[PDB]
Amino acid sequence: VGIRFCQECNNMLYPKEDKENRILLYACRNCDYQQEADNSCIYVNKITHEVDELTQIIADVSQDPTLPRTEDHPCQKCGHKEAVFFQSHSARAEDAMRLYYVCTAPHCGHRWTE
Amino acid sequence: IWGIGCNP
Amino acid sequence: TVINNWLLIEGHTIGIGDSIADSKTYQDIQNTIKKAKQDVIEVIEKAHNNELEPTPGNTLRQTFENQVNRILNDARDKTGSSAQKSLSEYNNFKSMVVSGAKGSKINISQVIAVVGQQNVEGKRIPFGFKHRTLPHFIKDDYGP
Ligand SMILES: [Zn+2]
Ligand SMILES: [Zn+2]
Repeated sequence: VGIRFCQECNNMLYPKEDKENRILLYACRNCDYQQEADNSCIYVNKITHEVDELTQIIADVSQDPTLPRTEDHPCQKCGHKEAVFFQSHSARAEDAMRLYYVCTAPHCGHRWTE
Repeated sequence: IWGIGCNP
Repeated sequence: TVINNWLLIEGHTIGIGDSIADSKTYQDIQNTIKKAKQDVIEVIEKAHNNELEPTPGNTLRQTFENQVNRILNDARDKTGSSAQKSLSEYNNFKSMVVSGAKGSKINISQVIAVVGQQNVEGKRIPFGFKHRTLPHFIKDDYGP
């Protein structure tokens, strides 16, 4: 799935089929280094590109005065009442008016979507 | 200045 | 000629008293606006809870915008109708609109009841600032 680099020249490896043993390899084109492929998957493309934006949401966002917050939804970890909520804030999000929530109070940063 | 169907 | 001299007799004018409506009319306009704002709040809550479902040929954003615009326009029309009911026979805004000399019922309504939705490029006022319309409003506020 991910990209891995050569251990000699730190260039980009490329996948190559081993014709004898039928084992996927990654070989650097600028040298002779070769490493067997462990993942066995190469090119994955998510056309719907459904990605949880909770990975793209920063905890620091809880410090923004310009965002709205409610005391209705408490946090799961610490049970803090303040929770600052906001929409996708992303282009090409398909159609999503879902509210994402970020916990206020220091260092918790827990994010839930309801 | 009125609405979406009117004028601006 | 003859109608202008009769007008010298009868006379015609426009004043503040034409713009003023009954107290009951103003109360009804306020109640209609309150109900519309509450309905827009309800629609926004439905969208936030993901209850809203896209209208065919429209995205969820587009269908939400259309529903909110419909609610706001219906409230605006109802307030305008209340203002126009308030108008007396002697009212001179109504005189000019009825004669067709100048003005329209839209102008009477805006003068007396509600100016209405301000739309740029066929959409409500855009989020010119970062995810908000003006710095005074909180981010992601789709209310009226
Ligand atoms: Zn190499
Ligand atoms: Zn928390």
